[PDB]
Amino acid sequence: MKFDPQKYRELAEKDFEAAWKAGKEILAERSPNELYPRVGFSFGKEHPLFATIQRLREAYLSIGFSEVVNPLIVEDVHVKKQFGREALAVLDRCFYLATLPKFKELKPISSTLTLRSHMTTGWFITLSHIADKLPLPIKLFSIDRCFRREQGEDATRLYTYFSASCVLVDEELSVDDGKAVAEALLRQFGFENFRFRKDEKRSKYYIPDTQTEVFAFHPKLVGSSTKYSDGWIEIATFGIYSPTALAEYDIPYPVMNLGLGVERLAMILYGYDDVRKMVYPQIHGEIKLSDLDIAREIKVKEVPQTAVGLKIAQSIVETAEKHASEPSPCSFLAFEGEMMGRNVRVYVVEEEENTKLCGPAYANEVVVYKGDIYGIPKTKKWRSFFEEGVPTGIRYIDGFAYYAARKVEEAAMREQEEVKVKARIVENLSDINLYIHENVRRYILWKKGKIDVRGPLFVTVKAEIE
Amino acid sequence: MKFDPQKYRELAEKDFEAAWKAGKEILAERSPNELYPRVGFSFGKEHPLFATIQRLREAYLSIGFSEVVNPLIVEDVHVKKQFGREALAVLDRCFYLATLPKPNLKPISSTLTLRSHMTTGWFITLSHIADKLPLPIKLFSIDRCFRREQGEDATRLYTYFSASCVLVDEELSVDDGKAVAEALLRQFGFENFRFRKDEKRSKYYIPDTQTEVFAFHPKLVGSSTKYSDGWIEIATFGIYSPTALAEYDIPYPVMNLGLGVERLAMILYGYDDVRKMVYPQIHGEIKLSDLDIAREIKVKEVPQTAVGLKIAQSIVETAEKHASEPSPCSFLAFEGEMMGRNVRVYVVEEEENTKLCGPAYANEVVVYKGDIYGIPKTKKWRSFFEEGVPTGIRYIDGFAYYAARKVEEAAMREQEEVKVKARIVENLSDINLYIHENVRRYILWKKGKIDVRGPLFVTVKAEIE
Amino acid sequence: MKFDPQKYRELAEKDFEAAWKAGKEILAERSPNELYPRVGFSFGKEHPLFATIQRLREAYLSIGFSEVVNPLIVEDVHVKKQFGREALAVLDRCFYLATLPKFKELKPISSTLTLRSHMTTGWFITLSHIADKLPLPIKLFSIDRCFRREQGEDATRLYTYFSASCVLVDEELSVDDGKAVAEALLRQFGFENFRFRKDEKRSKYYIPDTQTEVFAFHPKLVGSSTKYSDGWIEIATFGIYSPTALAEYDIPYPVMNLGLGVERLAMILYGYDDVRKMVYPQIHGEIKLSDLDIAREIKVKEVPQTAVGLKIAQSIVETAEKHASEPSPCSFLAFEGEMMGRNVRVYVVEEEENTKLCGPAYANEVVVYKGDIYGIPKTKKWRSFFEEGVPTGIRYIDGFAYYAARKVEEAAMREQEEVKVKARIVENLSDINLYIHENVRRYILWKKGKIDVRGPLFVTVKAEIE
Amino acid sequence: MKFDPQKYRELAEKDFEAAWKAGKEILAERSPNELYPRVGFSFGKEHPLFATIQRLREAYLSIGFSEVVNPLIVEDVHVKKQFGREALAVLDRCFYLATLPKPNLKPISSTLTLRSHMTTGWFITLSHIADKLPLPIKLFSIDRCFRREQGEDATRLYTYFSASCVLVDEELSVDDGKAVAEALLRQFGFENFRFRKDEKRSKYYIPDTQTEVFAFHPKLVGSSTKYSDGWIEIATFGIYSPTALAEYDIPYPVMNLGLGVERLAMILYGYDDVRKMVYPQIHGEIKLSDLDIAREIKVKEVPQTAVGLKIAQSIVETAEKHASEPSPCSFLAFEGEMMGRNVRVYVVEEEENTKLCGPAYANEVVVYKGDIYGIPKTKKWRSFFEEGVPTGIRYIDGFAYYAARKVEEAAMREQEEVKVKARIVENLSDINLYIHENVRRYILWKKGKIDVRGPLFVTVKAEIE
RNA sequence: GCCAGGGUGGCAGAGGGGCUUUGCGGCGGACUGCAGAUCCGCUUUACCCCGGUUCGAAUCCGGGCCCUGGC
RNA sequence: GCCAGGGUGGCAGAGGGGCUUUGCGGCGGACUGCAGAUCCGCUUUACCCCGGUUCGAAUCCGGGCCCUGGC
Repeated sequence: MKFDPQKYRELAEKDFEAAWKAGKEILAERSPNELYPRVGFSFGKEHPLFATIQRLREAYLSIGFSEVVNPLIVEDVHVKKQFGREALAVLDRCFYLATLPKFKELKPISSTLTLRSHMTTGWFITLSHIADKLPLPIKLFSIDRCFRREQGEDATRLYTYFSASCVLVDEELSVDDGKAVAEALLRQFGFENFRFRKDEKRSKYYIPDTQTEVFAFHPKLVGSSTKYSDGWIEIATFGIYSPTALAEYDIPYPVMNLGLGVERLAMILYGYDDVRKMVYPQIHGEIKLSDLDIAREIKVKEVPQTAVGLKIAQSIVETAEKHASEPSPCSFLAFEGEMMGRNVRVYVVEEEENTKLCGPAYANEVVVYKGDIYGIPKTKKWRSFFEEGVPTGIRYIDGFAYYAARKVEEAAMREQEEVKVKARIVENLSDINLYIHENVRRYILWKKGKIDVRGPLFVTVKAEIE
Repeated sequence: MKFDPQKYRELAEKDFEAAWKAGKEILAERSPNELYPRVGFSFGKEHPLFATIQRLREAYLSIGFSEVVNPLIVEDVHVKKQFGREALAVLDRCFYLATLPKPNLKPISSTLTLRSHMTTGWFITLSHIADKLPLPIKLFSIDRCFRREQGEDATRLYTYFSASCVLVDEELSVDDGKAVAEALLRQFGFENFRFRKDEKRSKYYIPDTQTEVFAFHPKLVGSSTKYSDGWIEIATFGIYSPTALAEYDIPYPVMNLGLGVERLAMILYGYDDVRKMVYPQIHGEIKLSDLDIAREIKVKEVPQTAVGLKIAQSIVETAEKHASEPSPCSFLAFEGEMMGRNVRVYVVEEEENTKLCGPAYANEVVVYKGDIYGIPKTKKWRSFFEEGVPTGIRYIDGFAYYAARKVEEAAMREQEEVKVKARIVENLSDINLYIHENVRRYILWKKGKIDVRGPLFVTVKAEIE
Repeated sequence: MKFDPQKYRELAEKDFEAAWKAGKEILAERSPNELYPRVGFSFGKEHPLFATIQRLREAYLSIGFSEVVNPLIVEDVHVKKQFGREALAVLDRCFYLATLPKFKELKPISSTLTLRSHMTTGWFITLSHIADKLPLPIKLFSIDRCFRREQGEDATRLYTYFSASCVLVDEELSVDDGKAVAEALLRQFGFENFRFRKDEKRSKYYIPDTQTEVFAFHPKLVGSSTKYSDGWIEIATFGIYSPTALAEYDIPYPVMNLGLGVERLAMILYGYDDVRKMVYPQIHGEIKLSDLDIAREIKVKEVPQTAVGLKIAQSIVETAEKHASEPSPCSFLAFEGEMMGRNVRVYVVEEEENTKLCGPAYANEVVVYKGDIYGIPKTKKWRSFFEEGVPTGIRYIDGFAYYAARKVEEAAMREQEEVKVKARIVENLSDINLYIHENVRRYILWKKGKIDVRGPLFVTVKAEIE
Repeated sequence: MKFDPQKYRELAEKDFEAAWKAGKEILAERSPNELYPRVGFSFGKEHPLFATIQRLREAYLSIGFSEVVNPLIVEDVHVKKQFGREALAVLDRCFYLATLPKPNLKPISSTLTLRSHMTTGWFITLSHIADKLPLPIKLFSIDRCFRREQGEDATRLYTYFSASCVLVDEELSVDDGKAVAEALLRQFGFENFRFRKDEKRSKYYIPDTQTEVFAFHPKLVGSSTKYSDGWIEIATFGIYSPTALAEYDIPYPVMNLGLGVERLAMILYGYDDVRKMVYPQIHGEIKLSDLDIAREIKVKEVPQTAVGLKIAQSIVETAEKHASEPSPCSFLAFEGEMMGRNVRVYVVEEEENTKLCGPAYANEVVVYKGDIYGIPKTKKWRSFFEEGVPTGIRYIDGFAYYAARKVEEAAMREQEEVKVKARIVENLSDINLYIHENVRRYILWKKGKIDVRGPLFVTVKAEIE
């Protein structure tokens, strides 16, 4: 609550300790669902692919390459100009844009247009307009989507993917330029060593013998459940465009092209093994809450609506903790004072005999651990659950005590003169006045986790209002 | 050059002042083409589309939304499940993927479509989580979409970027959309918002929730465009219709807001034509600055010898003061030895009535607004000299280097005497300067001009002993 | 509210239009304080200094310099080693660290320790440990705080400040290296042209004649209320460290040092003219809300707590708009239905005669504009206010109507049989059932802005419950 | 090299296959020191402290807090207004600023102090806004603080970075602090939190609000440190006491959370000693990789002529197969002309019983774990060859270049015959290789070794006609 | 840094060795009023900081800052 | 891509031309019970996709995918 600067200055200057100890008055007194972990700020997370793409952007930028957007939709006449005869085997792995003619009848009519199968198809077009018109060397990059049909599968390969590519245009170029660029780039993503082998594919658009495959060594990978056990993985490729191809676009200068698969680099930088689970987690049921998250989701259902009632609840737990061993039958006044224009007396009791006030589980605490919600007691048997899971800070009596106080509160509204609520055996969270949204309940089942809140609460509260 | 600390330590515990002035001996002596601005670092420049995308990724994150990647390639049955009746239409604006049959031709269409808007992918994505994650759910995604519009590029482009988000919760209203729109747009500097109901009342959104958002950005008022009052339509949103949602087993309202990246990036980076902003190479937008072109203007022939330079420096020297003398006359500029052969360097003129040096000997090469000029440093030209970039190379300079190098060629061939002249400058070559074919080919393309002319009329004589 | 996937699928497949038009049921019906602009998400803004420092970090990184932290607290023996005799005039502008000896007695005892007056004092120390031990050239930078007492002022200069400095260590160096580096850096912050003049200060730690001052041309500045009218401003300096100084630390190689004032570059990149107002806005009363922000802060005080009551309020405005011209006296039933276990009749009226039901301002709307809150009517006289300020979307009758409905709601609780609330003349927001937090009210006064909500509302509501 | 498109266009409309194989003529022919890894780009690496600061600036922004700059230099009366009684103490840990009096000496202290914690600056900053801005107010600041601790650097450092925030509102509790702590720490990968009351109950926070926050980070379990169970104290917070607040006319509770950057950055980047993480130069942490040192191993003398190379390539060639032949013997490696003078190049050996080439002629120079080795490619060495970086230069190579260049020196001096030998390699020089003084001085400093040894025993004979 | 007029209450604005403005504005309040009102009550009695002069200084003097007509 | 055993309900698990498992689990419910229970009710009657065989296929055949003992 707010307070008075002057009053506190004038009292603190005379009796500082008083003022200080009094500061407590300005703090908010919280009802159960307003207490950490039940309260929390949140923040947006970012997807591993896009994190990687942005990193890659900064990687190429820092080594002097400039950003560019190449043509994505291209007349397949360009694959023919770039591959020669091999051209027809490349277009078999491509997609053609088809449209709908000018109702329920209509059917897609293919066209000549394609969706680039790789950044190269467009580098040519883009380079043709500026290779002889810009100061040399020209260093450009583009990280963007491409398409390539893959044996009609999502498992053998996704249909779309990102390629982080670049091009170096200079008068004098050797394969040592791709190597120099491959290293200056990967070394920023943590790789420490590199090996370059010649690609047996020897593609028509690359000067023969320049098409190199690049292997990098990454620490994170060493001793990994994968095959990249030794830390080495093929992470990129490159070459020097053929003059035959450059001609078809009238490019007079030699051009080094080095590109890389973004999906794979993300899998490495963020620890994934299944490309599809990495980019499409939701769709592949790869969702997950943390114990912390689930604990925050366990809420108290019935809660006293009066400052008086909160006290009443406090008192029932207060006096239940003390006299939790008084053999039955007994009774104690937990709270007496007035609420809602009338005096009230609330008592903790046990009617049955040959036992004690509170059952042997009244003090059990609800704690989340490795995905399940347990209703357990702080025993040297549940040490791990309490030291590793996250304790909700609610015990059976706590949940009950709030139930009770809400009841006696409702009574003193319905004018009634007496109300006595009692808890017997606990089968589930409901019996402890504790709930969780229907979505969290489904996440838990979907995830094959359990709710295990059971026990002998046997706690009774008698109230008499006037 | 490297030095010795003790030397300087003691060499100055004695007399500081001289030790200090001595330091200059450690500085590199630069030959003409190793001098600013002919030397410089460069760096990557990013593209405005992508910068904007990134700015949006951050803008969505700072307001709670987590990033997701939505299905791009989709069976057209999804568009049918989401639009219902009007679906027949909607599909005429999408593309379908076709493929070449494995002959033992013509591409054979399939039932797969490229998403025309992000919504097609959102329902799919949400069906796996909307019932198992704590509410609210706030997801977003800036990604590519494909749309055929008539079949023109001035109308719109085939591919574009959508920056959109979904907001799953138990109780939503058109107000949640407005709130989000503001939180996101305020971060790009928009100051005021106005919402209006979008007439097209699409069937995928609850009736009357589809809203069009207008925003006032200060950059825009005064705009050489029609956003002159500063307002512009920049986004749209709606709450999905349970008709569509129910098709995916999503049991809660879902707000969907989205905004076109291209329009935003054009506002932010100041572009008027989308295709010029996105594909500036393909649309002739290449652009070197003045400082960049100056950087490219180099001295063609330079003296390799240490004395080769001390020479041209003198040729340029004496001919600077005695440039005015009348013809004929001749001053001795240099004398010493190179390639182990003592020589004498002379600045001269033979003809009569004229003078030693033409009147353009001290004209400096300077770049301004894309053109390379060769002009004298007169008040008539201050603007060019003070807002353009002066190459630092004058007509004599360009020359004195060609001279001092031609004598170095005399000594190499045992020869005994050589005399190279200089009269009328019709260009850069004539002044011993060049620019690489690509920058020349650039200056042409950008319809720019080189104007290096003038009366140099300065001759050099030297004979190697 | 949530809904049923199956029920909606099975009805939409048969009668799509029905389902669709029915979708409206799942939308939340909002009470007045839950309507935009009264609702809004927010986000953290960043300070111009730190934005700039981070930009500068990326600027040096992209041009191949590496990050370093230099010594900030230094034995003044280092100024003596670096400046020679000029050393004592440099330490007069410095701060010495003083401590408190080992109560109320105690007094600070100076020491030999200083707080670097510039990044240079520390570059020497840092460079001594690695100039001969690392591959050449060495490119390092550091953007960090420095101190320099300035004639006992905050106006003539702040005592602390950031310096974004760097060093180039190579065997061969000329002043053309500082120029090349000054440009590759500034060109990233938008400057397009540069001029370098020799600094008359000719400082002892720089090889004579190398200490260059750097002037850059920036567009943003052209035609500016400043002196940088022409777009040129001195933005950095540089030099080549003296061998005399390098020796004192045993540095054998030549070193180029170029640094820059971060505060000034921020002022340019974010449009400020007073350094102190830029870094310490709060302290200099430079705070500010937007009309949008203030509009969001105008809340409705008394609000119906029953779905029934919201309707009642809706009806009073409903029937007040229609019959707002019926000469007095008159009366109309606005709403009749039951609320809280009893039937209720609410009427709009005017008891006085020779006028009409509603006053001539009942429809005035509260709109924020250029900082003041106005209670005005959509007249071709207030076009600008409505087209430029931000309309709250609340008019006198709206605020009142909610008051009323809350009253009749309270009545039907106190069992009462009749209640009649009436609005006469409006002097302020209070009279329209509209408030603003005490802080926003103070911001408005502090900012010298006004609240101008006046007018003849004269609206009456009679209710009769049973 | 540049080429002609028509040439290749037609030159292949005829026979593609050959036009393709022809392209290789456009590739640059690289001399030894222009080959990978002797060539490479480099780039700036950022410092872990500053990266962490930046990561925190983002972390605070994504949770609502706006950035502010707080007063650093402050009159000690503020510490007195905020701590009250215990203020006497608190000031003994701060520094005071002293200055030299303008003689017509010793520094004269003033009453100004460098802030030891961020709180000293927060009250000042908040007094101007806590009553005039809409609540809540959420501010933060990652900046420098000064603190004397005993007078040791192993204990703590004099300066450090504080990442802190304030949260002004009408109703706060210890819960707001925990919530914020989680929102901020979760973004650095901490998964579980435990809060405990800080015993020191400082007077600037309401009694019993001062909390110590412990967080579980997965990197930390297994930790070669004592955070082995993964938990660590990483931040602290409290709600200010109105005793302090009232001194500034702030009428609302204020939550203050703060966390040390240095500890966080050490966790994130894996450092055990703060001063080694912050000042790695001053504490000998310089570190070149293997690939970086390989890059620095260069061929000292290289043949300038085009044929100068075609030569050494052959010297290296024939001596590769016929390396095994017994002594004496002699093979003709090259014959053609350079500097316009036909010559013959021979690989030979005179002595007896031995062989042409020593047995270490094919030893490759490779870098591994900081040391430069000269070893043969045997299974005994795979680990070195497969995890280190092979310079690509073998003993003969290093040599054949020295040879082919010594004959180029024979032709330059009109001479007619020269013969250079090669026996026992005691090092890098002996194999015609060098590393710059700085990398050598580095390898020493990092107590690393160079091991270039072996029986080369290979001699070259050639006579220029 | 050199000559000079000067630093008054939230804004404004005269003034002047002791009491002393005034306007705007504000906030509290009253009203049979159908439009931006009317009226009563309201300040921390305000005159930068350090010295001097005096019984007394915002008013006088010295200095030091703070705006300037400035060189 | 080549040989072969094969793809059963949320998990598990036999089976087999028509009816047909079963265990775990779940959810709904009852209880005088002081600790993780007891009992009644509960499935979309489940057997990948396209053809064939048949009056009838999850059960038979051909093909196509999906795990494999694989070359």
